[PDB]
Parts: sequence; structure tokens; C-alpha cells
Amino acid sequence: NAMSQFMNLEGKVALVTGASRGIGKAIAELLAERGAKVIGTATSESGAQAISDYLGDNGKGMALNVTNPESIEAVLKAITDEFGGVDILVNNAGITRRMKEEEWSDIMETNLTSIFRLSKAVLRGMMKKRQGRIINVASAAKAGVIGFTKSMAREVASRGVTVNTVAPGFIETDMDEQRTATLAQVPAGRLGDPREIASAVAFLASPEAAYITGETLHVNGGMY
Amino acid sequence: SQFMNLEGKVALVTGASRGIGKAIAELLAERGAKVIGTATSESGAQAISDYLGDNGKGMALNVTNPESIEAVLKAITDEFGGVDILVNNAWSDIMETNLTSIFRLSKAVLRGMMKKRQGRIINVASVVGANYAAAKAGVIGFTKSMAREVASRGVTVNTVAPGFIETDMTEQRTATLAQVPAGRLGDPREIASAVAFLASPEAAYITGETLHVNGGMY
Amino acid sequence: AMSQFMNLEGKVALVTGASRGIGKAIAELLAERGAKVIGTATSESGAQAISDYLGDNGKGMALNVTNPESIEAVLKAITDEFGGVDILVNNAGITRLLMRMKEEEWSDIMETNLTSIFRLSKAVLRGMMKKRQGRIINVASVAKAGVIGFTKSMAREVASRGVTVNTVAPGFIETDMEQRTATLAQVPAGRLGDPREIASAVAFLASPEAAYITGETLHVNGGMY
Amino acid sequence: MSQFMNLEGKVALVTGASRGIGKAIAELLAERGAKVIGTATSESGAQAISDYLGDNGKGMALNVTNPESIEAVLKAITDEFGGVDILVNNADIMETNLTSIFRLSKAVLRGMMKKRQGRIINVASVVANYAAAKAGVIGFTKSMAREVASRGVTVNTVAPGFIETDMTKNDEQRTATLAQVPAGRLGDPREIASAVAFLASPEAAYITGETLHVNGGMY
Repeated sequence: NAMSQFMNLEGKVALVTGASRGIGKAIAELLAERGAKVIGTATSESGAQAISDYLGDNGKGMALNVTNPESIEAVLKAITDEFGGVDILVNNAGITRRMKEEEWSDIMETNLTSIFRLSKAVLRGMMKKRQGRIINVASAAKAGVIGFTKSMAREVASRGVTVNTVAPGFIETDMDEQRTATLAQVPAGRLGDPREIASAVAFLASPEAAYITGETLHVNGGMY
Repeated sequence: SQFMNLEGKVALVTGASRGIGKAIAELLAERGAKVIGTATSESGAQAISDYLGDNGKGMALNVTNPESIEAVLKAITDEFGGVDILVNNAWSDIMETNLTSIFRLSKAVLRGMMKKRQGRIINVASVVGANYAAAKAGVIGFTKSMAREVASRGVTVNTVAPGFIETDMTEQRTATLAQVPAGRLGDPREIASAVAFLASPEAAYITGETLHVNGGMY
Repeated sequence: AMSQFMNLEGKVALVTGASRGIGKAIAELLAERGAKVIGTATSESGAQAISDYLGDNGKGMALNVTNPESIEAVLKAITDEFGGVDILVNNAGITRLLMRMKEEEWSDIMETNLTSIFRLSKAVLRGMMKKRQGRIINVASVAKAGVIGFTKSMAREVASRGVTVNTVAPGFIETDMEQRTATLAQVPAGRLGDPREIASAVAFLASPEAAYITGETLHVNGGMY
Repeated sequence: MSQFMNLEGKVALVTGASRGIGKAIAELLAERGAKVIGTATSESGAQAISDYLGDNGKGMALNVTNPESIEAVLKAITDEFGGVDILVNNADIMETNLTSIFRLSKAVLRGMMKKRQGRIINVASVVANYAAAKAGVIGFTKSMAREVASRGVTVNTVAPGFIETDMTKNDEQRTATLAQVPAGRLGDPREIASAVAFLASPEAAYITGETLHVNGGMY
């Protein structure tokens, strides 16, 4: 699809981390519907294969461990070799958890440090090309995400790369009166759908969002 | 396609005769909306009809007169159906007054939006280049209050805040461009994109938001 | 009532012949599901009784389905007060030998049970198609047996503008009205239907979730065929 | 959260639930309060079903062509969750698949008919050999419905048109697909699940022997 030039991502290579279910999957599917060549990531090969299956001719799945440089490097080389340089990066990977030191580093590595590494690694080629999109999906330690987006955006704005945050509210995931209590904080009176997170990411990924950078776009039913 | 498709939507865009307003009206039309753009005069209205063709028309509106608002809404409702998308586009006395139109127009289209449990209101603050900031802050304050009040009935209310956009209004250009990290002025079409996204079925869970379209200027 | 599933909040539903039985059951459930409901009866006192059971969820109006002026005046009043009709349920009819009735009596029977469907449908379609969103549901078991043909034709013509047109075809349903034994022998399920079971079907077809169902006859008849 | 279309207390067996329509069906029955058991051919496929169902059900390995596997799957469901209330059969190659529908159906029917309450829903395939397969399923539905109607069990077919799936996802073969659909779009798996769910509900008790088409006016 993308029968028109409006919001058309044909020719774009999109790397979406954590794409096996929920928001990540919804993101990967829509970027594909819009004509992107999509590479979604999972921690395992079988998870990667399941991503390949739902992407078909519109992309594929790859195993990535966002906390390991070697894996990042090997995943980028394989993407570049087969599809061309990454144009759109969606940092969606994360795990939602007293803990031990090692367990907390692991939580920071996965949810924040990975964002830094992946972003830095795709920026090389984006900035040489003077064209790129980085979108950080962050509503635990994901609160540092907005600060990082604003700093990186200010630094790379002049070379045609945008960096934005999409911040979900309560979204219906795979996971009785705790739902009632959840819904009481949302002025709209319903949970979001993963597809609504994807829409926002897809809009920001488009050629038409070229003058939006440093922005936090909240998708939360007014929760604000 | 079904993506960002406004077919069957009735969109009232105020101040649609040139620049951002025009760019907004055109794109909502390209996306399948039935578009009514407004100007202060009948000849301005006629020029809007000319560029909209079969995809809508122009109407004279004086945003500061209740009778004109009421008569414009009745004519739209009669011919096209109830307004689904309203785009409020276009010195203290000048801020107070324009602000006041936003309230009146909004209140008037909200009746039907809330009965239908479906609506979009988008407030376009003014283009960069004290008074500027005062006006933007007035619009943003109204958006956030009205959004909270109507959110549960399926209506969204958002602000799109332009930066420095290439218009008639806007060497001092060098100095303008120095405040924009992206190193260029925006195009009116980039404002229209943002408004159109927020107008879509797909932006149903975004409300109370200020979406900045300014090249990192913030 | 409390979720986004089968939720008709913000929809305006016109249900003809809503004073009792199936019509009433349909009107009530659309209301329970959040619709703004306008039910019709032939008389004002019948209209009032519909207002009484709808309360804040809608009202009753007198409609004569065989008179264009009455249709036009009923649609204008709905549009003015509630907004454009989103869901139209054609349920009106009289159930009464063709060879012993007079010409004028039979035209009246055709006008009421078939011709009204055409006129009402055409009249609400203007706005549904401008909006690219609508539901038309024709409740008819063998109004007349011409209903299914008319549903299929109108569905094919309006499908692309986001309107669906379907028939719900009841079997033997317990109305206000041995011979019951003989009735029940033709129903594989071995019981009469409840009007509420007709309303369920109409409501499902009325919902955002039935957007890809059009041109269908949904039979609610305990296995008859 | 209301009594309308509420499947709380119902046990639903959905075959082929790992992706697309099957998965969409399993998820919605779960959202509606059903205890859902979805099946896949492999254990890893079963595990992936368990993962997305969580506390609302689980996955089990089933080989629909083997009576011992059917029997062992039903016993494990009955033991843990109670008797199967709703069965969704979600699939020459037509003869065999047809045969699985008969076996599964016959096996769950024992308890449905003792209980005088049950739902069987047969999902024909998504839009020559197509029509031969649909016709086989529809012919079985109508026969079995007539036979079990009096004991409070319904048996219906949901017949999808062109639905957006893995299978149907070139640029101009889609154009040609869409030209046969008066609605001018493909269906979503979720729209198939809606129809199945409606037919699975207490409120569809007086619908049986029906083919409900979900195809945008295609026929």
C-alpha cells in the first residue's frame, strides 16, 4: 500500500527493535504497510523467524541483543549489506520489571543504554546522507529518554535527521477492578490500542515530518 | 487507502485564503475531507471556492460576530452535514479577541461533535515572527482545558505550534535561521501535515497535546 | 454499556414499528448499547409509550411510513434534535386473503410493508453516504419476501461509501399473540424465539464491528432454512 | 463488563490459533471472558499461544488427524477447565481437513448435548478449489445443525472473503483482489473474530445452520 505519495515510506529502511508483539509489532506492520523495508528484532532466532513470517516480502526478523555491541554491529552490517543503510530507527525494546546491582544494570542497559548505542551506530550513515529518523518509544528507567531525545535532536538537526519521543499512556497489551482503576486516570475513558502508537511513530517517520524534531508526542487519551 | 483517510469528514478551516490556512484546507481536501474554508470577505470566499472545486467551498465568516458564526454553521450543516473537524487558524486587544473567536467557534461545533461522540479541534498558534508568546500560551491554555472536559465523549482538542514558516509575512533572515537548529524555514505544507495527522481517525488517542513544528527551535 | 465492544454511543438509531414485540426489543437494546434511539408508531399515544420506556436514551415519534411528508418531517425533527440518522432499522409492517381484499387495501399493505422500506432507506442514505458511514437493517421473515432482493441490490450500490445493508430474517418468534404444537414441530431447536434474540442480531449488525458484513441475510430461526 | 456478549464461564477450544484469524479469534473470546485453549501442531507453537493468552487460557499441541491426540487434548481441557462449551474449527487436502472437523465436532458434542448447551463454529478459508472446500464445510454445518438443534447446540459457518493475512500479503494482484469487493477494502482478521464471537455468545442461541459471510459484499 501507500497508493499515493502522502506518508509514503517506499525506499526507506526501518529498524524496529522489540517487534515481536504488541507495540513493536504494530509499529513494524504499519511501516511495512506504508512501504518501508522493515527489519524487526527479537532476542531469539525463533522470535526473529516469527517476525519474518508476518513481514513476508516487506522485510525480515533478526536476532539482536541491544546490550551487546558485537550484536548491534553484526545486525547493522547484515541490514546494510542486504537492504541498504538504516533510514528510520525505532527504539522500542525494553523489559518491564529489592534487586541486585547486576539485575539493575541489566535493566538500564536494555531500556536506556541501548538507545544511546543503537542511535549512535545508525547516525553515522544518516548524517552522511543528511536524512534520517530516530523515534524513541518511551512512556521503568525510560523517563531519561525525553532528555536524551532533546539533546541528540539539537546536535543533529542541521544534518537533516530528526529525533523524537512518542510517549504512550496505558495501552492494551497482551498482559477486573484494577482495570477500572486504570481507566479512571484516562480522561478519554479507554485504553489505547498498539495501532495508535504505530500511527504516531509512522507519521514522525515520514518525509512530511521533516520539520518536527526534539518533540515528545504523547499518545495517552489526555492523561497529560 | 484507509490510512489517514478523511472521506466523509466535514472540515471547517478558518483563515483559509492563503499560506498555512490554505495549505491546511488543500491537504484535508486531498485526504478526502469535505472542506469549508473561511475568509472575511465574499470575494475571499469565492477564491477559496475556486481552489477547492468539488471538494468543498468558501464562506464569509466574521469570527467575532455570533450571528455570522451561527449562520455559517447552519449553512454547512444544511449542505454538508455536521462539522467533524475544526481548524482555528489565523498586542493584548488583538490576542484577547482572536482568542475569543476560538472559544465561540469551538463551543458552537462541539454541540454536535459531542452528541456524535466524534470530533477534532485543532488550534494553530501563530508563526514565530512577548506578544507572540502571550498569544501562543493563551491558545495552549484553552486547548488543555477544553480537551480535559470533552475527552470522554470522543472529541480531541490539540494545538499545532509553528516555528518560523515561509509565508507572506516573513536580511534578518540570516538571524531568523540562526535560531533554528534545522537551519531552514518551514513550509506551510509541513504545518498542514501535522494538522491533518491530528485530524485523522488514527489520532483518536492524542488530546491535550501541543505538537511543535519548528525544526527543533523550542 | 461500559466497553468499546459493540458500543453504539454517539449513534442515532431510527427503529420503525417500535411499540411492541421485536421493534420494542430492538429499540431497547440499541439504547442499552448507548444509541440515541428514535422509535416510531402510527399514533401519538403509541409514540408517547415509546418515549416512556426510552426515557433519556431517546424518544417516540408518530410516523406514517406510507406518506413522504411524514417521513420528511420525522427525519428533519431527528436531524434537528439528535443529528443525522446513523442506523435505520426497518421493522414496520401489518401482518394480516389477497383475493378478497380491495385494490386500495392491498396497495396499503404493499406501501406499509415494502414501499416504505425503499422510501425510508433512500431518505436516510443521503446523509449516511455523505458521512461514509451507515447501517440499514431490514427485519423481514417470509415484511414481504421481496425484502432480501432489495437488501442485496442496495448493499452492492452503497458498499463503497461505508454503508452496510442487511436483512435479519426471524423465524417463529413469541409475540403477544394444538397450533403451537404444530408451530414448534417445524423448528429443529424445538422452541420459539424471543424478541430479544432478534434484537441481538440487529444490534450486532448495527455495530462498528460488523463493518465488513453487507448484503447478508442473517436467519434467526432455530434451524429452519 | 456487561452481560451483553459475555463469555465468562465458557470454555473455548480454538484450533489453528497461532496466527492471523485463529489468533484473532482466540484473543477476542478471551477479551470477552472465555477460558481459551488454542491449538497448534507443535509444542513450541502451543507455548507461543500460552504466552499471549496468559491467565485467560493456554496453548496445547493437537494433531487434528489422530483420535488419541484429540482424546488426550479433551481430557486435559476437561480436567483443568471443565467441558468444552465453544469449539471453533479454524483450518484431496479438502477431504482430510473436512474429516478433522467431523472428529473434533463429534468428540466435543458428547458433553455439549448432555449439557444441552454448546456452540460449534466452522471458519471456512479466506478467498475453484476454494469454493469446493467452503461447500464441504457448509454442507457439514447444515447437516450437523439439524441433528443437534433440539439439544441446545448451534452449529454455524463463518465464511471470510478476502482478509488481510500473511497469505494475501503483487501490487496489481491486490488491485485485482480489491476490484471484486464492493466495499473496496480487505477485511481485518478482527472482523472475522467478531462474527465468531457473536455466534459463540448466549445471545446467538436461536441462530443455527447459518452461513454468516464476512466479505464486504463480495459473494
